[PDB]
Amino acid sequence: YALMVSNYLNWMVRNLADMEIQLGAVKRIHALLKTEAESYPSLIPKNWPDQGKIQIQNLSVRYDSSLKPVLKHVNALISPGQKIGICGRTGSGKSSFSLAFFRMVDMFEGRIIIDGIDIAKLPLHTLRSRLSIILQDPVLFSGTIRFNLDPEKKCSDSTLWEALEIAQLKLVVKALPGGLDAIITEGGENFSQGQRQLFCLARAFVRKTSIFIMDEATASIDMATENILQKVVMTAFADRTVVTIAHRVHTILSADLVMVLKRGAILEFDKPETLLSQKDSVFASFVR
Amino acid sequence: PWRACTKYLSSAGILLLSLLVFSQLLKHMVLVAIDYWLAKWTDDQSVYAMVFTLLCSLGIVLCLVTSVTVEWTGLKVAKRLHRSLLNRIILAPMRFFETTPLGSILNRFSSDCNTIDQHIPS
Repeated sequence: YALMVSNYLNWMVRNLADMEIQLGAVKRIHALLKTEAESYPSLIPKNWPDQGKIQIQNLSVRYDSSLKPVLKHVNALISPGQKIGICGRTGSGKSSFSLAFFRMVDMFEGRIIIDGIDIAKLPLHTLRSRLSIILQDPVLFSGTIRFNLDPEKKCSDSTLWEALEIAQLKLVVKALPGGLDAIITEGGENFSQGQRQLFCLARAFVRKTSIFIMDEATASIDMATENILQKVVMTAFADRTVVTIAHRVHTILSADLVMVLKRGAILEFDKPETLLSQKDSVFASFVR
Repeated sequence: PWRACTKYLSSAGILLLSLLVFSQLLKHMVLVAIDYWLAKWTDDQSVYAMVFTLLCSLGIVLCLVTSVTVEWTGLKVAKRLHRSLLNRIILAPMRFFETTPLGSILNRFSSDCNTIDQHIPS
């Protein structure tokens, strides 16, 4: 035993050095395990109303806890079934406005209300199954077309075919092997940018949330295709009030209620043709 | 890194941890026992041979026990830790994802979970 104690000793110290380094991995896994979590039923049994009338009273938002605010004294109201737009330059607060509309920013003050309901007693699973969104960055995760349109796989094949026909995508889907079952990859070169935006619109259609938020569906899209896309999105959305945000002149001109985003606050205007000529085409017309 | 060891062993449970520690200690005790029974053997030779065979069988059984136990504990801790990590990052806010680099959050699942799966048990 004393003869071979040495092998044990050096093998043990080698294994201890090999153990601390590998245990650091578990240490940092447990360190990342302790990240903060979002705290995710009287208005729940009542189905969400199609009336898009909403009201935001004295709204302010800050990204980090105790930092510079993003909005300052934001008050607005949106009538049912009325198309609304929001303009402003970069960093004005439109993306932060959409994020505060979906309870994303965790330092918001004021009272946001969507048909008498707020985020004080509703979990996330209920707060997100009520409104749709089409972000500026479209993505098509891997899988089939039935997995890209409806990952929940709750809608029927007729519903998916109808959503593809409304989104001007049924003809290019019928030209794929199998039908609604083509093997798509993450992004790649399987569908064009217009086709990706059309898939996003089809997702919004199958959502059936009755409240749509269009967050810059125009960027990275050719004008010859973006015009037809906006025309199709306007012809398909006659109800289920949509709140758009973009830097295009025609997109902001087509919206009825528009809120010019100032440096720290917002200034709303109900009639588009009224504010597009009341400021003598200085802050609402040439800017848009 | 003693807190990492504490968190790893606690994710196993008291049952598997106690079984592992008991199996290791008793296996090494049976090892020294057979090596000492050798010395008492040297100088009723049938009785000595029979007890030596019994203790060697006990030793191989105890060693098989301790090996299967350490591997089962490794698998269970891997499963528990991976599930808890995935669920605790699903519940994370968006400001966390904006501030934290995507590379780090992917690397915790890419390399360190592989480490806990393959290298930590052995």
